[PDB]
Amino acid sequence: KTSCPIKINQFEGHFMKLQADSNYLLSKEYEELKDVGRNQSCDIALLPENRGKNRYNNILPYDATRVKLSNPCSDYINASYIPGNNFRREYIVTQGPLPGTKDDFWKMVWEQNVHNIVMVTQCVEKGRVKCDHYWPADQDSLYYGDLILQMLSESVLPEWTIREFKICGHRLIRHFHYTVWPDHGVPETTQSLIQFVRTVRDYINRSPGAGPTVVHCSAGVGRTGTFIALDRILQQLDSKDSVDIYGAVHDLRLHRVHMVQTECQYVYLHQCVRDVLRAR
Ligand SMILES: CCc1ccc(NS(=O)(=O)O)cc1
Ligand SMILES: [Cl-]
Repeated sequence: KTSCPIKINQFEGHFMKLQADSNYLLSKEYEELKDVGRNQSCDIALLPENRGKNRYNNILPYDATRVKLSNPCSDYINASYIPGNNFRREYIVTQGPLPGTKDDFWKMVWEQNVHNIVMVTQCVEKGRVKCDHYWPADQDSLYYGDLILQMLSESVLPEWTIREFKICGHRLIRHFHYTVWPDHGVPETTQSLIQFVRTVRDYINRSPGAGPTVVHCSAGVGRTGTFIALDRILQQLDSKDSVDIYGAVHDLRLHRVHMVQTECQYVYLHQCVRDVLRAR
């Protein structure tokens, strides 16, 4: 079972059924997803030479779907290709860059022709480090390996910040930083992330020639996976007679471990779809 498409006119009642008896059926469904993709190895990520390149020793890309750097395991980064609604390498998902891997991160961005980066963690959350600050921070410039990055602009809004960089190897990169998503949790409202996703999707659509969209949080699984699932399902709502949350999360899990990492995130995806449909 790899799919559970729900007619739009039936979604409200479907989600109610899932929610009944303290989420009995929802939990059952989410538990199934936890077995998806589990037959796959992560041998490369486990090589001694790569140990320092992983933020979490237990969050590693599958060998089958990892992103390779050009060029020993100088080819290694903790990142995975993820299909979307539209094509098979629609996203690259990655961990929050480390001080010692941010040059690798930018090399990947360059080599993969990335124009858009989505960041859904803060660098520090409740005093715990989640992500290195890996960009130049005030209209200035810094080297990252063989590349130079320069900030062109920064627009701060209450729930996200959008930055534009030039990268020289001069491509323009947009960086979409959602700043109000607690780790292992969900945003305070469906409205907030729905708007953020629609905004990013608008920019993606306006990015002719772009490679994959990079999406990351801290581990590159929970908040990242929820973002991608919501991006996919919102497109389904706009273009199709049905919506397949289970199928989206299934497909994510085939490609990287733990995608959509808590049950409350899975619930939140349903609440988002329910709220969009109520408004429509
Ligand atoms: C314990 C490793 C771990 C840390 C953080 C997360 N959440 S996140 O993927 O949303 O950053 C998931 C897993
Ligand atoms: Cl890799």
